Amino acid sequence: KYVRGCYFTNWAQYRPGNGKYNPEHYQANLCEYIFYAFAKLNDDFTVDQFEWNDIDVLYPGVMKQKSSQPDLKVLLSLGGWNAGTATFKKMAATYSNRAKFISSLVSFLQQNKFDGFDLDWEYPESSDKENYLLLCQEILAKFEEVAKCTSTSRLLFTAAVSANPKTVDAGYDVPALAKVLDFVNLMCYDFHGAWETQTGINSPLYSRKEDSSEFKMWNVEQSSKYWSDKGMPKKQIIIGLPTYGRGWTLSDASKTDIGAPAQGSSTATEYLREAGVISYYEVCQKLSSGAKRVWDDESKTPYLVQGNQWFSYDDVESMKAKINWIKQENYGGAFVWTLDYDDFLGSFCTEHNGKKYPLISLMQEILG
Amino acid sequence: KYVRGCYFTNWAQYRPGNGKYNPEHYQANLCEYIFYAFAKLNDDFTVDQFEWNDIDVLYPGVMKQKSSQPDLKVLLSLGGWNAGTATFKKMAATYSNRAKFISSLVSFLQQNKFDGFDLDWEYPESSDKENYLLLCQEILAKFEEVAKCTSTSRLLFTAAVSANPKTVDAGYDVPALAKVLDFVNLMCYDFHGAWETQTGINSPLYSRKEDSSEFKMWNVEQSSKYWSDKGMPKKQIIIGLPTYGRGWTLSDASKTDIGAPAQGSSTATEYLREAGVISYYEVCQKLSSGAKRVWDDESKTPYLVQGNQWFSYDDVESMKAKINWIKQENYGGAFVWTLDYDDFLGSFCTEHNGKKYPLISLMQEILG
Repeated sequence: KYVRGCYFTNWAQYRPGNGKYNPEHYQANLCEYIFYAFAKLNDDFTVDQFEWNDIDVLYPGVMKQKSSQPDLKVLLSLGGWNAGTATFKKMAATYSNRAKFISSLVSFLQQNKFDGFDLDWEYPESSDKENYLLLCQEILAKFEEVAKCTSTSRLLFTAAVSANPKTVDAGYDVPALAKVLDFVNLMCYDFHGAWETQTGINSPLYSRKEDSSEFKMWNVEQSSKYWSDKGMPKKQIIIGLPTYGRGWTLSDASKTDIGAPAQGSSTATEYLREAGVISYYEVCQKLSSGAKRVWDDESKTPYLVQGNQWFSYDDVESMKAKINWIKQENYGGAFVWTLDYDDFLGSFCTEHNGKKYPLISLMQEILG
Repeated sequence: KYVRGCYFTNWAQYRPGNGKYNPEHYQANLCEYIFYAFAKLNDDFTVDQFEWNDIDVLYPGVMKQKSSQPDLKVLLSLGGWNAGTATFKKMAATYSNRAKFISSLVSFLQQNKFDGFDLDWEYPESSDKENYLLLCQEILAKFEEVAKCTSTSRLLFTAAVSANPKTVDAGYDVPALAKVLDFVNLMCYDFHGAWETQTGINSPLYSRKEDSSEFKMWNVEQSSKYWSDKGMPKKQIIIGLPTYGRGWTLSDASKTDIGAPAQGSSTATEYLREAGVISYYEVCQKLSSGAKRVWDDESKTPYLVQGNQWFSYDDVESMKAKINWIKQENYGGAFVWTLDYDDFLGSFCTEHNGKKYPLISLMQEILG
């Protein structure tokens, strides 16, 4: 039995044309859990919607999906990269601060009919290690208290967690968190990207011989193993699968290997409009335009070259390898970041004969 | 500004052919409140599903309708005519018994995602008047405590109540109940039926000059006015609207007036299969077969004659008069018993050009 999770994002509504992603684009039985990114943590530690139409439109639209998938669970995620850590740090620092946050959170979850809560603090530091654990222990205790009122099933509680072993060491009490979190969404991606001066793999399954020694742990296999070594049971370790890629502008268009020199991020793409990233469906458009694809069998990922633009990304072949490896190694399951980067219409790519969600469907197909 | 309620019944799934009623037959915005008839009160005072597929199929099927109507509220009803009063009487007799029931009910409501509770004890007698009020005060108190315990909006709490002024006098502390019930569903129907040896009107809007004095209050106008006179604010009095009729077999096929002698109940009909009752859509079937309709302008209701079969029923004209009257007198709103007696497929009646719910649609159309 495997967890299959999927992140919905409340800013994908702003993509133009056929990139615009609405709750109704979800397909029944793709995911057992949808994680809603993101709510907002106010300065006064209360919780509220982040986008103007979360409560009135998008939350109900996502909850609607339970009509064709009765087992679907929808959790609210809080935090993320852009939110930073300053407010989390102060909120977790005292019992009174944490109690105020937990009270606001529980009311927000109940009023909006969520099934659980996904804590995406990116990331707790050494100074936060104790406070982060207390926060998690007190969230679970509250959720249990709420369930005891009526003998109902309790809200779920998960967390998205760093794949960097040094970060894991500093911020997480792993054996203690295993008793309190239902599972952890391992963020084993963004290992390399436009912040570096040479091309590299966003989410390699295995290390490559040409990896420098400092990066030998910076892959799916070793990052997940580290969490297991630190005391997290494998069934609680959920492997993260990106449906986006990261891109560079090459210094030299004749040097296109992994590790080739770069002069900066890739040019912002048509739908994501953000330098240095690309969606899978945008990759399909570039392939139709004649972009060159290379399969890197060592890491089990492809990369794309179009002129001086170079992207590391994930596709059906890399997802197949990774999801089969999840079964083989008996980790807890998979989750995808995000629903809205796949070919969710089936019309952006030609090679899948119009199949919707050619990437994300693989979870149900292989693990289901 | 006006309550619009509708009763769903969990035995309408057993009617044949186009009489079979499924939750997906509900039409968005017909009702603001759906009342689910009925749960089961066990001998030990605990609450449970009545039909084998309530929890597994029908409850979530009704809840699904919130997807196309986000403001829909679904309440669970307990009691009804066939349940009788024996268990209610024992359950309400002591604080201990009521607390066991209330704890069981609150758990059942929250486990099954109900928005509220509708108490249909038919009917508290003089020996129950104090216990009935205590039961209602304690239900509301628990609902308020549960709301704080689980950080949710409190469950709604209604009751379906007698329209017989003698029964109201004996069983209901009307000013005290107004303080704890959100509103009352006035059962201003079944005033006359096959238990009587002569024909009469199921739910007359007004009294008729030929009514004997014993029945001067047995109509919508006076029974609702009585609840008002007894201390229930008009905005808490919800006027009941039947979508069924009641029938007799005439003693003399040449004597077809209101008050004509009868020798027994009407023959059981094709879909309801219960002697003495008929659905509106079954009346439509008989109108197509040449039955005679008579409009009684005094009561603002029609009756149907077909051979020696005689039915008092309600139709678009009687519903129009009653619902427009509700607005004129500023009562609290209307409710229909039941969704499954209307022409809910639009397949039985011809005078409405295939309109679904020709009767029940009038609530939305007139009360807004």
